[PDB]
Amino acid sequence: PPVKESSFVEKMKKTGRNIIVFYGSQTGTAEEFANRLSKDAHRYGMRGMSADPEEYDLADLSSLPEIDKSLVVFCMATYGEGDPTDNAQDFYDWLQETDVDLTGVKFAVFGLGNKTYEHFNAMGKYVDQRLEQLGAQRIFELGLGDDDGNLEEDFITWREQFWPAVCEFFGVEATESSIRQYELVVHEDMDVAKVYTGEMGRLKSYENQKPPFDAKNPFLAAVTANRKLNQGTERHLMHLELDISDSKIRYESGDHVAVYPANDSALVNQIGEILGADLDVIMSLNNLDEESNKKHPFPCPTTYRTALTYYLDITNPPRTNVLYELAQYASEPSEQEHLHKMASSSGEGKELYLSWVVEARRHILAILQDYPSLRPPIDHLCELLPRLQARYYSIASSSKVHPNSVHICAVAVEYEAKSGRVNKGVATSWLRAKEPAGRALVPMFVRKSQFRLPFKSTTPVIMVGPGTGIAPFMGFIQERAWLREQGKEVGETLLYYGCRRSDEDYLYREELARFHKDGALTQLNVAFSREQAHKVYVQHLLKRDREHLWKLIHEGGAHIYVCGAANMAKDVQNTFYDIVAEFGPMEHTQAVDYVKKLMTKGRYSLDVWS
Ligand SMILES: Cc1cc2nc3c(=O)[nH]c(=O)nc-3n(C[C@H](O)[C@H](O)[C@H](O)COP(=O)(O)OP(=O)(O)OC[C@H]3O[C@@H](n4cnc5c(N)ncnc54)[C@H](O)[C@@H]3O)c2cc1C
Ligand SMILES: Cc1cc2nc3c(=O)[nH]c(=O)nc-3n(C[C@H](O)[C@H](O)[C@H](O)COP(=O)(O)O)c2cc1C
Ligand SMILES: Nc1ncnc2c1ncn2[C@@H]1O[C@H](CO)[C@@H](O)[C@H]1OP(=O)(O)O
Repeated sequence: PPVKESSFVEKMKKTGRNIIVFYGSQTGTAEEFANRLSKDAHRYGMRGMSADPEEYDLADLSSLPEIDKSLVVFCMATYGEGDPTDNAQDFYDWLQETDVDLTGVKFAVFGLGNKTYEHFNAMGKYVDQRLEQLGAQRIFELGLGDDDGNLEEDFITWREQFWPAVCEFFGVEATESSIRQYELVVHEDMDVAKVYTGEMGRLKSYENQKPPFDAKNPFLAAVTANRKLNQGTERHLMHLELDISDSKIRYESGDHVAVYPANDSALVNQIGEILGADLDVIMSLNNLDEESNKKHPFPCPTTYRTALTYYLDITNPPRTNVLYELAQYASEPSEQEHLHKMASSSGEGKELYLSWVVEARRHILAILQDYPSLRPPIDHLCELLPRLQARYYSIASSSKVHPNSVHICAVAVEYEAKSGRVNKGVATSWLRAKEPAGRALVPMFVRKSQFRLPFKSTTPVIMVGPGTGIAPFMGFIQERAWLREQGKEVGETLLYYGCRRSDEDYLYREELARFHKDGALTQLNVAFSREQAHKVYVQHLLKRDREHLWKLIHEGGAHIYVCGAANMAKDVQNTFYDIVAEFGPMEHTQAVDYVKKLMTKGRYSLDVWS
């Protein structure tokens, strides 16, 4: 519970703003859109601002009508089980319990979601419906951006109709030109001590480690083990062990660990080199809006090298607004036109953006090379690029067995992009290079989750996790094996695992063998998808054991667990539908419902990513 800021409406009256855009973001996307809509206001004769709903008290909404033509927009993303982002929790809870009258309040909502999840854009739908219930009036249709297809285009399309509608309603009109959020200040005699070198929180935070640790103050865990898990060479699957000794950090199997990686130093040098810039200049980007709490786009003062290395996203396909602001720096007319046309909501521009940038997975350097006429000043490129995000990983260990260590199970990302070059995953390439024992350190923190073992050690457990999904279950199994070692009475523990071949990527083959032999694993059912002509998937095994699984489900009150990358989860879900439908019996419909009831009742947990 942080100390809230004073009334945002009052802050709006002072700074002469009529529109405010809050963001429910966790990975930074929502925030990105919020900031974009906020600036937009200016091109329509209005002034706006974006804000973190956590730092404010949304009850002040009822005072928004005090401002003429005032308007409020919410860019909210959803997380696991249609839940709000951590930073939208206060607002969510408030909407639930409040009875405040929002008469005269004009609002609009854009939801960031992903059609593959159960509760698609639940947060958005809820905010949009709740505000109308409290008596506020919708000024524009609810937006349903789908990250499965292309969220960016969903935002453009929505946005392209949003502003005209706002103008129409408030009787305003168009006016643009390039505007910078920050101002460059080159520091010359800057004492080193006052220069950020990659820390996230306070100056020298990574060196002077003082608890508690978290996203703002990550703990640098030393890598004590980094081994290759797969036997073959098709891909690289590694096992890392981070030592959290004296971190006073607690965790449970099923939780996630987040890490702050470093971009590929050569990729960084090249961006600098090709821009003809000196990545070693010490500078600061100071907000030209002396009112905003966001003093800088990222920790300052610091160097461009450090910025591009630890604070900036330099590998993900740039969004239309970035390519739009950059077109101004392409001396070649044709290249300026393409970059400029990227933000179209249809036609050749949209197509070009979709295939040549997105489908092509062209990162910022690639575009600079494939458009040699584009040479933006380094300082402006840093204001435009998004913030490098922490990457999450399901802890592959139990604290009951490994309280001072956090395990990670991951497959290094490296692929051939249609863009012509070989793209490398940021966090994984970085993790792969971490050699134990010059102490390989990894800035990280733990995030609690709702993917947990059952409370009663007797409850049956069904773990479905193909490929790397086997990650959280390695901790589950250790812990369960541990419960049997501690004389506790443990119910059946079944693992439904999958890989291509037992001689290629059969993860933890030995360990898993140990547990089965010692009885920790009641069943070790493994589906090798490529050892025969047809695919043998984990769900094929669930179908095979329908009779038994049903007995554990319907009578043993067993808990179902699904992990993996993200199509797979759906298949597994339908298999459970058909299992229940045949053994109930019952229609497909009452089956889907049965399995759905199990999810709400906490007996079917999901942990799928990307
Ligand atoms: C909750 C949660 C738990 C997770 N748990 C784990 C885990 O336990 N183990 C694990 O291995 N991962 C896990 N992840 C995934 C992890 O967070 C990262 O997404 C993954 O490690 C890749 O990150 P990176 O920085 O290495 O690569 P990035 O730089 O993040 O690149 C990732 C992007 O590469 C692109 N890409 C990948 N392959 C291709 C391709 N061949 N063609 C075109 N584009 C492609 C995709 O857009 C993908 O999003 C989890 C994710 C979440 C959210
Ligand atoms: C762990 C996790 C859980 C998610 N759960 C949901 C969900 O329940 N419903 C949904 O529509 N989208 C879900 N998504 C997708 C996000 O809503 C979507 O990627 C959004 O663009 C993220 O925005 P942000 O970067 O601003 O947080 C999830 C993503 C992750 C990583
Ligand atoms: N739809 C699906 N359902 C269950 N497993 C799947 C799946 N699609 C792929 N897999 C398997 O997930 C495992 C880890 O990536 C691999 O064995 C992969 O098999 P495949 O690669 O031969 O299709």
